[PDB]
Amino acid sequence: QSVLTQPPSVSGAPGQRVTISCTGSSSNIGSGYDVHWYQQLPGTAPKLLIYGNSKRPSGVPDRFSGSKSGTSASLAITGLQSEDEADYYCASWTDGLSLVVFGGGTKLTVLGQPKAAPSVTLFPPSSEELQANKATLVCLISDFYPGAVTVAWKADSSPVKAGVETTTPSKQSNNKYAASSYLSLTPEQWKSHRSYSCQVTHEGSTVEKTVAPTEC
Amino acid sequence: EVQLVQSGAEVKKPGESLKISCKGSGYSFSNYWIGWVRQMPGKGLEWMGIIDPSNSYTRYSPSFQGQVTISADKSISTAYLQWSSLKASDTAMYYCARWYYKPFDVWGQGTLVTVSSASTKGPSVFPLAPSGGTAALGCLVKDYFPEPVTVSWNSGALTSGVHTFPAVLQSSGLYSLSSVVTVPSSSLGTQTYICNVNHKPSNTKVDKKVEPKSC
Repeated sequence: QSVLTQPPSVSGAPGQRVTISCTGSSSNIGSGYDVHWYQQLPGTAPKLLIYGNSKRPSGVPDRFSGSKSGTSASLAITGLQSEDEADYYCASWTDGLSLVVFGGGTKLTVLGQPKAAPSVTLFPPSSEELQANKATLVCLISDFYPGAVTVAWKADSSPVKAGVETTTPSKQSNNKYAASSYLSLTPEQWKSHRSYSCQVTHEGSTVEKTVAPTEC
Repeated sequence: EVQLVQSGAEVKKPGESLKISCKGSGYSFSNYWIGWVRQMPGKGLEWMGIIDPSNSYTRYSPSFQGQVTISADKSISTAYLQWSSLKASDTAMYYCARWYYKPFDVWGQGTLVTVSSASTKGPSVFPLAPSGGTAALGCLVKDYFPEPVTVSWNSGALTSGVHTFPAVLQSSGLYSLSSVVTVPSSSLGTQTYICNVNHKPSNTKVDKKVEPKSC
């Protein structure tokens, strides 16, 4: 059970400096194995960024650096550029049950535009869908930045996790982000509760919309 | 130039067997171990296993042990990842990469594997009926297979304020997406809004008019 721990997200503005930690146990980093770092741009294969704790492959700018002290590995990026926006993974050989382990990854956001809270629109099931014996609540999330949200659904006030599908945010034509979340219900499920809620959490702040079967 | 080239995208059904490949060029394939890595949509990289192609020594993550077979044919510089019985949850991107003095310095381009029990099926299109004098309306494009669908509004004449979301692959094995448009509130009723949904794999064309609720 060897584990490499990374922060889920880091952010910095263009031209600024960020660091990404990668901390291990004693099977991976404690035994003394080297840590390596991978950069994965959206829609691409991962790319080796740093190997052997601190070495750069040819072509990797000296803006990127790495170090490892005991069980603690770190990747530093100075002079942040918009092309640096990506997911970053540390990895190591280990002595444990898994010969190779990856950290959970770090989403790096380069804060090149202002933060914007999401606009939430919750559509109730259409008449057409209900006559087809189905019910889908459609929660549309628009005009937010950075492009990361958490969505939770509520039946009355109780959390519902079954029947939920949510998309990864992607860019609108106006360069802000949008996402969608769906709650699939039987018409009976829809009719039997007083109200349903889509709760969208963005940068620690929650915006919620509510629909009711009895309302119009 | 050192490269790893993977086989093309796969669309399969639960229970089917599948063997995907990773071909090395520009280096001695037998001399370096090949790792396989899973990436489920929106998630992190997960190490699956590794193979020494020289002697076929293979090790797996405890999570993948017994679920998959890694093998290699060093005579043709190819490593393989194999399932005897695909699960829907095997839907993911799969990468190979070589363990080198610079570890995983070279990665394959990835193989997308989609596993769904669905046959080809055209979508049902449902209207999503309608902030500073504007109203949001849209179309729910539900339960289709396979990708892709295309959506336009008013035959392509409405492009301003349109956003068509990426599809979700549901637990049913079918895709669903939505397309939304922001329009002036004052134009509702007086101006007609139609979403045009095309799904080629099933020769499906659907036009759905989206009209106000009127409460």
